[PDB]
Amino acid sequence: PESVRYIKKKMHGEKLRKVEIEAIVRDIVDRKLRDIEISSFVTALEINGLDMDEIAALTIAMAETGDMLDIDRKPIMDVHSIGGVPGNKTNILVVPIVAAAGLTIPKTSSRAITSAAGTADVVEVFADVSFSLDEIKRIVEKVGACLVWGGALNLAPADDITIKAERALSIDPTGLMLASIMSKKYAMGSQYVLIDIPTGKGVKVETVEEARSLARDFIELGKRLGQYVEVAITYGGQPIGHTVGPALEAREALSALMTGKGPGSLIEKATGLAGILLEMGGVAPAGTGKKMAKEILESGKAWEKMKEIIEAQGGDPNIKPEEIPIGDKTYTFTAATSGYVTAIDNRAITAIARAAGAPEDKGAGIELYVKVGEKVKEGDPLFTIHAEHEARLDQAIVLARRTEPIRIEGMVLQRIGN
Amino acid sequence: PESVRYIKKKMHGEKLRKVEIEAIVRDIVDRKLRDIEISSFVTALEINGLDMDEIAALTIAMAETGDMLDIDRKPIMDVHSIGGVPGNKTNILVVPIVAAAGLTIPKTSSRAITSAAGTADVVEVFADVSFSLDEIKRIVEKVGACLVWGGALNLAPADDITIKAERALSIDPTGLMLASIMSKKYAMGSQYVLIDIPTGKGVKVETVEEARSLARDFIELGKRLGQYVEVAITYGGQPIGHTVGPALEAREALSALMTGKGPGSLIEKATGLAGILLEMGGVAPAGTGKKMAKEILESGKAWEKMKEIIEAQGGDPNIKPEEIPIGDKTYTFTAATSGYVTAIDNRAITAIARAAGAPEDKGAGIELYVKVGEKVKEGDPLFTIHAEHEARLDQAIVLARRTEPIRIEGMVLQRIGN
Repeated sequence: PESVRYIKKKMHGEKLRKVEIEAIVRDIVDRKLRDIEISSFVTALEINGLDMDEIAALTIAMAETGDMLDIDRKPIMDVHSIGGVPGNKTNILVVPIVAAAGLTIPKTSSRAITSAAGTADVVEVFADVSFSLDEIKRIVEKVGACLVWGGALNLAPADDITIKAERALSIDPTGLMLASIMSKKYAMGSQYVLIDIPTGKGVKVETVEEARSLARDFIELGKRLGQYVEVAITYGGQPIGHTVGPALEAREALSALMTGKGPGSLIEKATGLAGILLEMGGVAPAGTGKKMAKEILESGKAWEKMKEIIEAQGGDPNIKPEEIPIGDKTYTFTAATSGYVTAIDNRAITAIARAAGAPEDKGAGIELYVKVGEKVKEGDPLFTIHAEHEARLDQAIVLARRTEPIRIEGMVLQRIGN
Repeated sequence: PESVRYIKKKMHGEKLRKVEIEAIVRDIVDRKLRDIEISSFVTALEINGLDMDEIAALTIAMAETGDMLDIDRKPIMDVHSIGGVPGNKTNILVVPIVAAAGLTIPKTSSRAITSAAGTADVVEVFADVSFSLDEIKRIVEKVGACLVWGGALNLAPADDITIKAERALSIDPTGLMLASIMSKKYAMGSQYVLIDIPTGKGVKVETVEEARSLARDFIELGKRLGQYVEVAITYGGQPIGHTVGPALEAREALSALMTGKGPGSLIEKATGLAGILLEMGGVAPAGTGKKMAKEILESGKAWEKMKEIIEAQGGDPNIKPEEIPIGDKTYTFTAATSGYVTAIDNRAITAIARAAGAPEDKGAGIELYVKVGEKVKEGDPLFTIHAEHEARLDQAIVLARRTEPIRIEGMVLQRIGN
């Protein structure tokens, strides 16, 4: 394919006309470009880069090449998370919180390549997560919002083919990222978009300053697509909630929603994100956003809204979270020395959890009885590990020991000279 | 004064014979060398410094040309803190805790110009600060422990004079510092000593790595002093205890003593600190130090030992901590926004607390209702300002407002895009 010639142009660092970008994406989509080529193009991007014009062309080119939906209700509203913080079951609260206002939010998520549990997986536990794109329009119009697995439908297909190349080469050039995150939003073609970023260490974007740099890229890019976007910088110090893994995250999520009372990380993050959406939506005036969500969630209206979603999904609406399954095999870690918790390491926790088999096995996961800065005395449980297989529970345990995810410290950090 | 001849040598970087060090000190104590020379000499050290041999020779010399004490009881135990943390009334708990073991423990404290409240200052509130060098031996033998103001005694008088230059020049050279801290302890000729090095930001020693280097320096020099010394790095991240200012700390410190139950920050540190000494003392076998200390305080033996001291001090044991006086007029800060406290600035509080004018007014001070990692709903008290007189309090408040000493944050750290 002559499409290659354009790829070579990038190799030499040249900018790409929309005509050139489309041809490549077009060929990528038609399976006229095999793995060898996508890899080279991908490698070129990391090396040479894309200036903004190219990215916007790419997002559009990538998106336009995939099925798109138009929702009668408007304006469309969407929430996406850069991610990287374990135990992020929040998005689930927000859609319901956002939806009850009656604004329209069709939320699509993907099973996670590197997370213990994909947002999709968490939903799957208590509801169906795959539907035809046509099926999706109905749910949203009828119920006004939805949670569905993004992958089991074709959008921004070029991206899917593309991802394999990055992971194999273990690289995520930014331009490709913005295109993938944004274009898929475009296919849904939502008008107002909010992007959430977890910031800290053990997070995808460790540095806030880097995080700020992303928003500009995200917001500015939205303009190119004429989408109103807002970036939210989020605390990423500890995994949100005390539950990691799909069964656990789900339990944690529904219970908060139903009760309207939850761990601060979940409730606070979700409400805050939700509020921004409402302001963008115009339901709530600037500065009143946190209030409407707490009231909305607090009201229990939100739980009720969620029920419609569960019902559309095929999950029984009534279901009592407390009755959800968890793996029979479990081990719990007593604290080694009395003190306070200096730190919790997210990268490790996910890893400890994935070892247990999440997300392939829904039951497996981790539950934390503690939060950073919580005082401890010897024997307080730091976390509980759930697995559906003995072999995994054991394998996870090895990791738990090496990793030392929960770090406990005392006033005397170290003693010198004996 | 030929002492200058030796001083000039330091300018040329030559090492100093003990006589040279001795002579300079001899002149300084004698008042032979006035301010120009002291500063000049002091200046050379920062620029050139001293190898341990010099630091050792100097330490004694400053020490020898000063009153010294010999104690019948043995071994001699002294606990000293580098400082920089606020509210560190912790030594108070440790001294009494140490005494019950009955191991000997003479204590010298000097009110700190920089610090809001001197340990000497807090002890003074419930007792009398100053005693004759001769009296202390008497006091020490009867109870085996004492709290006194180092300042009345003519110790390392060489030390006092050099300090004006340091503060005046705003430089603290390490070699002189060890000497000032060490020489005085040596004059007591204390057999065993321990070093506390609050580590964090806003502390005198910001970084742990810095602390380790000192310890080698601190413990290593002690050998020259044929002194067994152990240095313990300690957590300086936030104020120790929740009371700042002499009276408040006093109320806090004593109550902790009577109760055996107190704010975690102080009790754990004091107890932990005590252990090194007991273990160091040998009363308790290694690793048993923290435990024995906890029990001793819990037993309530420590408060009583504390009881003996007030009597020796002229303080009254029947004394009821609650009835200690406090500033008549108070102002406190409600939380600006709902959230979880992210950090507390120690440097800021002291200035804020000093603004109330402590330690000139014992009554003035700061009491904190919240500590880091503590979720705060909007309107929760962060701290409370106590002052004897208003002009200061307003002055204090004004200072507080600029500083924003207590910081509260949310999951959405920052919002971009409006």
